[PDB]
Formats: sequence, structure tokens, C-alpha cells
Amino acid sequence: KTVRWCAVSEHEATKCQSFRDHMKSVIPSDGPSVACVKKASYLDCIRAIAANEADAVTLDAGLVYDAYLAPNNLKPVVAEFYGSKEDPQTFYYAVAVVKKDSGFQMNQLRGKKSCHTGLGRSAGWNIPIGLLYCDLPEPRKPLEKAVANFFSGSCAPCADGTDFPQLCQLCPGCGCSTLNQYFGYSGAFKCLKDGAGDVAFVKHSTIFENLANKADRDQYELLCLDNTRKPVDEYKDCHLAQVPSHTVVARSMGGKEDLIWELLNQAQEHFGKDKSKEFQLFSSPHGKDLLFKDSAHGFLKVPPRMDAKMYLGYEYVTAIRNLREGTC
Repeated sequence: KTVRWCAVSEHEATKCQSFRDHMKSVIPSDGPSVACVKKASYLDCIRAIAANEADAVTLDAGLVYDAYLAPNNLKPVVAEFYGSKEDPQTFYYAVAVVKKDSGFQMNQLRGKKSCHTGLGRSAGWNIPIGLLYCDLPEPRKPLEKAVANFFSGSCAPCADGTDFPQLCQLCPGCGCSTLNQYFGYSGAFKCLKDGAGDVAFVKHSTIFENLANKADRDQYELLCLDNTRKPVDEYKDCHLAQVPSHTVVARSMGGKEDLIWELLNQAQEHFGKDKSKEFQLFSSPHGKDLLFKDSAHGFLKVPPRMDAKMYLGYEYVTAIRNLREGTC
């Protein structure tokens, strides 16, 4: 009945010990219980779990990918959802928004200008650049220069514009802060709305956050991997990658997922959003996003026998592998 959670820092351990202590204060010992393990990094927790030294850890998508790999063979078991119970979000979609009828598809991106949320961000850089990897003109290493060589001018916040200036052409300096009008989520969208670039690599919610009505959203379009375009509302059938926000992983064999979901469900019921004032699962006096993201609403039980690469999606896996392996 004891689930050994892995923390990757001292605040997470403290929060874990407190979570544990409150759970004991509300459940019959025949119920699920927490044990707090403390590691130095997500990868050290992944290894501990595989090594039967811990049972569960919640991770972002790239780490879910790593945990899956051998010798780890960890698998997704529970997800954090957001938004609502009716319409619970567990994923975000990396999309490629463009101006209506700007006459080019995903496979025709070479020679256009790009707006990225920031270099190194998943939806804004990793996912799209990973997907386009082999389209980039060689020499492909260093990647920054190749990207600069693929687009006629870009805005890649946090890029080394001293060495690859073309990357800041749309935002001189590639300022890695909001001091740069083209930084982050709204920044990249503004870059395209302003007509500075042809395409904006952002997540689906971004355009909805920046545009009032359908009419507004209708001057825009999304590029689909099948080299066709579709309305922005259709992002679910037209995205670069469907990415899980935060996923709990456990050993594929002997992971105790059964008990893990029990603890987490009984956890959400007892101290989920609004449920408790003595203990809050999605906050902590000790820090932001300790163990679970603070913006989480609860958990959903992930589909039975859900292989990681299936949970991540063929595209995401392709992107990561391209960026890691550089094989073409």
C-alpha cells in the first residue's frame, strides 16, 4: 500500500513529506500511502524507479520519452488534467499558425521567415525544428546556423544572434525576455500578426488567447503535417505534435500503477483543487510546481497498456530523435 514518490529537489521532498503526513491523517492504513525518495534530477528519479528504489514521478514530455527508453522502460500511468472535468485537458498542441491563403504548406517552409516562442522551447523550437530537421540545408551542425540558413529571416528569442544574426532579423538581438516584443507566446504570434514572419510556431491556446472571435481567428490558418492547411479551430486534426503536459511514470512491470492511481485519486478527492484548506496538492508554501504543476486540476487515469511512444505521438518521437540523432 506504499507508493514511493521521487522528488528532484529539497522543496519537493518537503512537499512530499507533508503530502504523506496529511494522507495518513485521512486514510485507513489499509489504504494507499506515500514514501518520499529524494534525487538530484529527473533522470536520477527515472533510474531509481527502474531500479525499484522509488515507484512514481511526474514528468514533462521529453523526460517521459527518456523514462521509456532502455534500460528504464518506465511507462505513463496517470496524467494531470486542466481546464475542467467536462473538458479536461491533458495535452497541448504545438501548431504552426500562418496568415490565410499565404500559399505554402509545411513542406514549403524553406525560404520563408519564422517566429519562434524561444530557442529551445518545445512547441516553438524543438518540435518544429526537429520535424523539419532533414529539410535544413547542410551543414546541419551547428543547428542554429542551419535554421538561419533554412529561413530568409527569423525571430528566434534566446538565439546566439552574435554568431547567427539572420536568426534575429525579425527581432534584432533575439532578446530572451519580454523586453523583446516578439518573445514567448504572444511575442511569436505578434511576430506573425504584424506580418514580420510567415509562420508562428506556438501552441494552440495561444491564438485563442490573443484573438477575441472566430472572425479574428479566421484571418489565420494552421499548417498540417499532410501538407494541407485547416482552420485554426481544427488544431486537433492539424497540429505538429500532441504533447502531454505532465505525466506520472512507473516501471512497466511491477510499477504498482493500481496503487499509484488509488493514492492520486484519493489524493485529489482529499486535497485537490478547492477540496482542502489544511493541505493543497497543487500549491505549496515551499515553491511552484512541486511534484505536480500548480495549474493542475486533478488526475486522469491513462489508457491501459499505453506505450510511451504511443502516448507521445509518432511526430514528437521523430522530432526528438532527429534532434538527438541528427540522422538523415
